[PDB]
Amino acid sequence: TGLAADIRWTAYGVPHIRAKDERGLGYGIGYAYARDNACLLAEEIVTARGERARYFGSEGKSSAELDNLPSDIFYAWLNQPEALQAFWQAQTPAVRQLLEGYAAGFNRFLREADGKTTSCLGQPWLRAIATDDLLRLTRRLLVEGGVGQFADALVAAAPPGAEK
Amino acid sequence: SNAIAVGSERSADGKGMLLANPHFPWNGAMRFYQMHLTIPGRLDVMGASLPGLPVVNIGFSRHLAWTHTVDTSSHFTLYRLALDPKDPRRYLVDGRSLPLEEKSVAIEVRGADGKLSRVEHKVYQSIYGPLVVWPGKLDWNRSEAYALRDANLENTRVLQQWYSINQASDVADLRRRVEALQGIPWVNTLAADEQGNALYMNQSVVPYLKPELIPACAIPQLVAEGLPALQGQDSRCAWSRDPAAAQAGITPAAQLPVLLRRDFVQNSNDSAWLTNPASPLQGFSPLVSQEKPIGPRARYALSRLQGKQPLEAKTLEEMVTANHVFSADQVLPDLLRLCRDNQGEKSLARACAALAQWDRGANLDSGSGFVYFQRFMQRFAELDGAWKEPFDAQRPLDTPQGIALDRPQVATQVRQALADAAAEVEKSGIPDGARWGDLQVSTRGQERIAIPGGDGHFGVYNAIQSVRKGDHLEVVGGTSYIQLVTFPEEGPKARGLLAFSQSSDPRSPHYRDQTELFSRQQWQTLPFSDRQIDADPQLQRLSIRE
Ligand SMILES: CCCCCCCC(=O)O
Repeated sequence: TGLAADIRWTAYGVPHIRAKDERGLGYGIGYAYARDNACLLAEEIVTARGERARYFGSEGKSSAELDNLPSDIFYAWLNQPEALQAFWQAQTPAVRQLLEGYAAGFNRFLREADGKTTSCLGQPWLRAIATDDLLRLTRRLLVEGGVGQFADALVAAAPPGAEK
Repeated sequence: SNAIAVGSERSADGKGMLLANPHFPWNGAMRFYQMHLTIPGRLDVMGASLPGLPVVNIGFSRHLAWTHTVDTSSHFTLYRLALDPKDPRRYLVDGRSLPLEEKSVAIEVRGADGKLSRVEHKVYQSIYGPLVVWPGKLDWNRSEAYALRDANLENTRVLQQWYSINQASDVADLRRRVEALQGIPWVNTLAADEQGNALYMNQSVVPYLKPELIPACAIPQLVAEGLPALQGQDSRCAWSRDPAAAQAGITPAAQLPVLLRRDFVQNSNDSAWLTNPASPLQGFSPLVSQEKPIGPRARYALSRLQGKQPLEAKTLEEMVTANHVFSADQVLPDLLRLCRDNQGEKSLARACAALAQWDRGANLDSGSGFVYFQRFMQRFAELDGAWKEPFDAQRPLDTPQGIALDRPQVATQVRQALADAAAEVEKSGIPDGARWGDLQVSTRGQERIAIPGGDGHFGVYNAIQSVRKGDHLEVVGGTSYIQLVTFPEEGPKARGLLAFSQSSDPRSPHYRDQTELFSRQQWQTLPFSDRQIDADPQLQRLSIRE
């Protein structure tokens, strides 16, 4: 609570969010974004939580074109609870407030959504989000310049057997 | 991605100007989204953000515009491990055998029957990070294995960094804010401000190794191929510590490239070196920036930017909307000569006619010459010593150039490459008279929209990456958020588009509206002031609380 935002949209659905603080600003951003892109964010959060195979089976791929099960192993490893906790503890109060607001605004849209702009209405993976989910997305972006480019290679790393 | 910042010495108005042309995915977790954020009195910034991140990534404010491009710096290092000769799950550091750590993760998998099964997977880790296997290149055998240390795993500053950038007043303030926090993971930053400063920074999170350590700590075979790789059996090859760095083991801000100018700076994903050739950036760590041949996009930009004439907004816009295939400048004159030398060869007739008629563009109406040229270039790239003038470090803007047709073996191989390219084009399903916009499209529901631009590897500034799907090339990435910002007295004047539109959802009214505009190359005002916003006849407003 204490979450409030004023949103204006100009041509082509560009939002202009005004708020008195970061929590309200995040609230407006999460709500406006969800109106346009709820399905996208839910799918990418499933990916960053390492839950693709749970919803979609091992036959599918992520939007990064990695197989679901290797992608899940990689993100389960990347986004372990200890790592998320340490990341959160290092965030400034302003950043924490932006993220808390964003999750609440996205979730507000989901509570009210009737399918007008949301094609995945009713899917089991379209779920309320948590600030931890936004940290999972942040960490996924962080490693795009490093270990994320070696995700398949990390999953493939197994010690030698008895071979010649 | 491309970026050009123009300063007071080259802009027509004597103030700053910025062209932002990031090349990013059209789908997924890196799909840009436009927004304007305001906390009255202390924050007012507009641009585009990435999914789930409540900050503007590329944007502008009252006196400043900035953008980013992917850099050539290393943001990780591989470590080659020497394994314990008695145990391949142990590795040696200074001759001492250490055990690998094991971290198991468990994943639920939905089966054929619809039920969940649990899969457990072991991730092996060294003191550097997890082990990685690239079959036939980075193996884990009984002698060696590779671990990967990613510098951004410890970068907890990334969100704070962009929130700070969003609050930056001018170029000097932006530089202070970035150098102070060092939270940028893997991009360059270019910016311009109202007073006419143009800034380039290669200020990101980069593993630090003191210069005296590099010759012995590098893996010679891998660094030769551009892979950051170090000797993991020697404790002296640990990332160096410097108290001035924001994070243990990263390069201090003072050692990373910065160029502040009043004429221009540019980057198209090459190193810092030729950001502005009047002041080359040299002498950095090989992990940071190297003097390598520049790509055709940077060569194109420098060809348009060098000289003394003022640059207007329209000039920068037209660098994007021209869809000029700059790589054709390097080879098409000699290709046409080869064509004339082989008049009456049936295997070359259609290709040579298509190439001669071609506008050297990737416009919607560009002829099939572009397709012949692309298939030829993919084959030319595999030829040995076919350049008439190879890369010359003393002439990096104009080399390589031309085909060495005077060399018989090259002439034979080039002609064969063109015959082979022609055979491939003619095999595929291309109706005669069809144009580039007939082939390259973005699907929107049951419909398609023709998309101008072409691959950045062919020197098209408006870079578009596509993949074959059925009868068409489907756009998957490239030009995304465009912003062109100038600074007239009344407030920032910004123009651009989000090529793939605000919404990824087919149901949305904003699923293809800007994509129709992008097809027609009709950029629009990005409204920022209350006056601009209130003038929009489509204006809607909602206030929400809980
Ligand atoms: C940390 C993400 C920064 C992304 C900005 C865009 C860079 C580019 O256009 O290549």
